[PDB]
Amino acid sequence: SGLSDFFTQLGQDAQLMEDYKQNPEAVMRAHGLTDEQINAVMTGDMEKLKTLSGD
Amino acid sequence: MSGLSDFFTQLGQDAQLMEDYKQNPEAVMRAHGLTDEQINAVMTGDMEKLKTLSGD
Amino acid sequence: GSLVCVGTGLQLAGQISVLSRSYIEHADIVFSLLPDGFSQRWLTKLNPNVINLQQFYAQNGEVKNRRDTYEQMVNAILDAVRAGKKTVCALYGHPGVFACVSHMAITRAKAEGFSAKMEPGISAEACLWADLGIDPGNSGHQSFEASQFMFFNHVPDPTTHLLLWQIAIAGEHTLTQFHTSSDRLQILVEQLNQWYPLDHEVVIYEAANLPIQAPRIERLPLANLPQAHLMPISTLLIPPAKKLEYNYAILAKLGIGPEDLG
Amino acid sequence: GSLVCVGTGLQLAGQISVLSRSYIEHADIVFSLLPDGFSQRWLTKLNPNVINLQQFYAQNGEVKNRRDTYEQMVNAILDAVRAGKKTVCALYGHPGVFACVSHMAITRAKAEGFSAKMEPGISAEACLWADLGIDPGNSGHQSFEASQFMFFNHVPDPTTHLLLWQIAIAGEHTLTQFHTSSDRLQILVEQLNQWYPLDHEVVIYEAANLPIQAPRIERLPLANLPQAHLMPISTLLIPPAKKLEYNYAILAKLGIGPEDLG
Ligand SMILES: C[S@@+](CC[C@H](N)C(=O)[O-])C[C@H]1O[C@@H](n2cnc3c(N)ncnc32)[C@H](O)[C@@H]1O
Ligand SMILES: C[S@@+](CC[C@H](N)C(=O)[O-])C[C@H]1O[C@@H](n2cnc3c(N)ncnc32)[C@H](O)[C@@H]1O
Ligand SMILES: [Zn+2]
Repeated sequence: SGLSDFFTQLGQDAQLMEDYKQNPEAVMRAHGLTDEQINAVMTGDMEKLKTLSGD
Repeated sequence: MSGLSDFFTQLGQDAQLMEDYKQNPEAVMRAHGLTDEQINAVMTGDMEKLKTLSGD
Repeated sequence: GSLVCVGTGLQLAGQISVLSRSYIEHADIVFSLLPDGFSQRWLTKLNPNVINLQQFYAQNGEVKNRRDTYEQMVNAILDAVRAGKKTVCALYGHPGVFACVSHMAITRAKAEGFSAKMEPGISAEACLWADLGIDPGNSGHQSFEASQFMFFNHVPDPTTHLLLWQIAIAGEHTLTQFHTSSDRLQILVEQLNQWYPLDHEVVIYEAANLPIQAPRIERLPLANLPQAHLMPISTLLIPPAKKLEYNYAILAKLGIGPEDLG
Repeated sequence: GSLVCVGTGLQLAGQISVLSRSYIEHADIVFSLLPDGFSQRWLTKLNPNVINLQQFYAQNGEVKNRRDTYEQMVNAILDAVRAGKKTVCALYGHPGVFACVSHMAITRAKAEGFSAKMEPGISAEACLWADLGIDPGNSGHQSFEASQFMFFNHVPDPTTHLLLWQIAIAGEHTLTQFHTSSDRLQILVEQLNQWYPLDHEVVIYEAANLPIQAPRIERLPLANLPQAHLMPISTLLIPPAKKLEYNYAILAKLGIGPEDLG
């Protein structure tokens, strides 16, 4: 799961965190998240995020 | 000049070393080169003396 | 065998202490109670030998007092310790804050002659202070389980920040289901109105569990609490109803007045 | 420029969160307030560009209102932010718990249009629960600054664990000393005697800052507090002195009774 891998990195890495805060969509796209994954993040739909992984 | 600081930093963040230390404090401290004086201060809980044997 | 209980904090991956992560990495076995599947995957990569404590929760509407659940959890942990395993329990937040499992497991382990210790972690309360920009020291703070606040005589200090944990199940107990949140919360409202106006602003707070997620910080009048959608992870903050006032009695004994305060 | 305030916990090296350590590592500059020289060395190895905030405390036997110290600390931090630096403040414990410098810097930074945030850390309170084997969910807890308890009107709940922070300077109104006098502590004893018997056992607690160090957990009667050796890092725990009483009106409305409580 690239989604899970990304969240784990983002959560521990302050450089990536700051890069994310500057440009969320760009960083998410560069890390290979899908448009629906990105949309879920930007709309704050946690329920769907968990659907788009498997938990 | 001493290795008290290096030891404490490693011990504080490494769970294997921490568990080894709790098992045999004096043996672990000797293995990291702490002097008899330093080891005595640890065992008697004299923090003020330890801070003197570091290089304030 | 031995037992160490560690906390993972609320946020994924990054809110665990350096040493606590090390304990997980070197454990023979890990018993986990984590917020979500992202956290579960994170843990599994740290250490593959994980037992998920969530399995012991009641499912299929089967009868099991949440006291029995905790008992099963503790027995599972202790069985590993008794067998000889270097055992770690990984609980979300701080493992010793509203966490009967850790306290029970540590108590019993020590009683059976095993090494057992708890490593502090970052609790929901710790996250609240940071997220809301409130210092508990500003005017003091009081924390209670919502149900204990209702069941027993606990008169709050309305100058403090008051936290009621487990607000979603406030007043609940096995028999007699007022699983009308509305009903139980209206009783709580009426109780709080003893000290707080009905229009007093309160805050429903939920710390984020993922790095891309914003916390819930919902401000509403006390009177509207019974209509709110509350989750298991919800905590209620009740800000002060009164500003601090001078304790002239004690100032007198000190031989000073407000003007002397530095 | 930007500001992130992080906590390092109480224990050397290992009690900082993974993310917080990362913030320190990647900072342009770090302003620090740490417990000892061992911690200071640890930090300098993480990031060599450190300014020690300790320098703003009174030195060379000068007298200084602690409010002025804090102001100078905040100005120093903001100067870095204003200059354009990616600034991290590293405070021991939790940077927002009984700590005004962080809150002040963040407020000011936001007002000046800068990004500013606080990351939670492990506080002295968090360490206390672990070290004393007390789950604060059990009977609740409450925290006050000792001096504020004396100067302003606060009423504790004697059924709940009570924490008095900064006990070593209790009643020291000038804000210039690092210790109070025995007469002030005696006044606090008499004040607390409204709720707590003179022979009531209290605990002077000090979390360890070094991995080879045991916590201070000194039990003594309240009456003996004025003669005790207190340090800047001392916190006073006052366990409950009164038994819980049932809230009969509420129990009746919820439809439960003592039978199914405890
Ligand atoms: C069984 S206790 C677990 C507390 C956990 N050990 C800690 O250190 O926060 C569950 C309660 O903690 C609080 N809590 C848990 N997760 C939370 C979150 N994400 N945000 C806010 N409060 C939370 C709520 O009051 C919830 O009902
Ligand atoms: C300015 S406040 C700093 C608190 C810190 N931000 C924290 O998170 O614990 C100083 C007070 O915190 C408490 N404190 C600090 N270090 C402590 C320690 N090692 N053990 C116990 N309490 C401590 C004491 O009440 C002390 O007077
Ligand atoms: Zn608290």
